[PDB]
Amino acid sequence: SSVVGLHYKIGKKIGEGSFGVIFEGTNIINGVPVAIKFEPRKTEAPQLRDEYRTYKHLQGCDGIPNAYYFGQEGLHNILVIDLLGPSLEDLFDWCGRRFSVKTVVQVAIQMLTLVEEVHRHDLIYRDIKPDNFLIGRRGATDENNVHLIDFGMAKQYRDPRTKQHIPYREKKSLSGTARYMSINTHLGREQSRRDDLEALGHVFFYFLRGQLPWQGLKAPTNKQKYEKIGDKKRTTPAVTLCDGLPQQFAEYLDSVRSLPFDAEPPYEEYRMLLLSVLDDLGQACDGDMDWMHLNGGRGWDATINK
Ligand SMILES: [Cl-]
Repeated sequence: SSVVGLHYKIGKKIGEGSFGVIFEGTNIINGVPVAIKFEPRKTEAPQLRDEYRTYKHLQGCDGIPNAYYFGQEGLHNILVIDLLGPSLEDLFDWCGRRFSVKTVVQVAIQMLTLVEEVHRHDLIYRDIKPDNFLIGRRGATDENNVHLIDFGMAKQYRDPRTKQHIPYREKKSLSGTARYMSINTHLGREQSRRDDLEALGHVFFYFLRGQLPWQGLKAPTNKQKYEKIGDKKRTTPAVTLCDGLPQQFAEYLDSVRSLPFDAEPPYEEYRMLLLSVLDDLGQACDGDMDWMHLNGGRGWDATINK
């Protein structure tokens, strides 16, 4: 039968692999587009139901999609959420694998705002990467605004009522993708708010430079490869990353790398820091992004770009 969750008809597939399947969908009551996340029921990595709960806790926060339904159907588990646009990694590719300073600053402060609100709801993200930051859809009011999806690695870092930080521990298994993960994550340390921020600084340099100096490294195994990547992150000073770039980005990475384990980061201080880049270069934070000039001004095309 075409319809799951009583009201959500399944359309084209937009992703397959370990995430069971992800589909396009439409609400059969109002026609609004949704994304249908299927997950095999009896599997060794059950994660969807908690991702639905996380969306419900973060419900209403701007930039976080709504969760409309979760339940059992067949031998699959379904999460229906707002369908959104391409990831920042997609637009990165289409923009020639480089964002200009204006776009990076504007995108950064929205990522700082999203992650902040996540922290306000007592959770750390722990999977920061450009592939999990999506823009809206054509014609929508939030078309070129940054969103945050995929919360399967979100963990509670403080008690919601007492606001008391989790204990510091070590010797944990390496969590996330090695290109953006913080240095503390490489060393197997318990993550916190600071690590979500340090991973953003890595993403910011990845947008500005088009690559990171610890990409394309070789090693016999993945354990040794993750260590070589972690090794160059500590060998490479923030100023060398920021070569020919506004030093506020090096200043940002250094300041969040120095944050104590339980310290609350000065989010607005970081946003003002990156905003002062635009004042230094005589630019305005008006919302104009690089991808809004693709294809002659049209935007991004489904079969040329992707
Ligand atoms: Cl090994």
